[PDB]
Amino acid sequence: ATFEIVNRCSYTVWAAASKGDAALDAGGRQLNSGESWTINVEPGTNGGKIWARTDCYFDDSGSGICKTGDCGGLLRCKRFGRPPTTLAEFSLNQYGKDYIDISNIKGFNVPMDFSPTTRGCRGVRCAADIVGQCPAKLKAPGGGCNDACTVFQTSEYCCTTGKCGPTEYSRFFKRLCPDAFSYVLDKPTTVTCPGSSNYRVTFCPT
Ligand SMILES: [K+]
Ligand SMILES: [K+]
Ligand SMILES: [K+]
Ligand SMILES: [K+]
Repeated sequence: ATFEIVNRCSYTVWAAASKGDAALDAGGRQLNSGESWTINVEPGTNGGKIWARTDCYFDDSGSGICKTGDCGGLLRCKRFGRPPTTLAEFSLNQYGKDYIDISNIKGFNVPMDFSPTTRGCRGVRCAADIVGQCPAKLKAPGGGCNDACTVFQTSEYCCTTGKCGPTEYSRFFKRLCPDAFSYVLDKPTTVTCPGSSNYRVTFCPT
């Protein structure tokens, strides 16, 4: 499966792609404003994520830091990113279909559209100004809008028991972005696509 990753932001981002225990494709690349990067993701990939990182510095070797979504200081992510991170999430070729969503469960850093480039399902989008409207207690000094689990580390925000309800904080995310997961047990906003669909992730789509 191909994913075209497109940075429409006025600022540089460092795209990242991982399934948590490994890179997808090269795992990360710089995208200047306007640039497109196409990756190939193995069929059957389960629990993959794509995200943007902001304000990154890398050396020679591909090692450094980012202020949002840093993945163990690698340019080329092999692991998931440090919140806050708006997340494009996908599982491919799961009993005949693909499943995509956007999640704010790990907070929000960059607005995003995640859409098929092939037939037979809708895209999803979270492109509201969550960072600008972020509740004060969730603002990350580093940049972005943290989720409540990240900030407060409670069973209720993190849904540790698998028992949790929506919260004042999750409802903020949901209000701004109805079509993205706002907490672990949110009413799913997952879209079913044909197996082996292809996709475009667009940062700052509007
Ligand atoms: K169709
Ligand atoms: K869309
Ligand atoms: K709400
Ligand atoms: K779910």
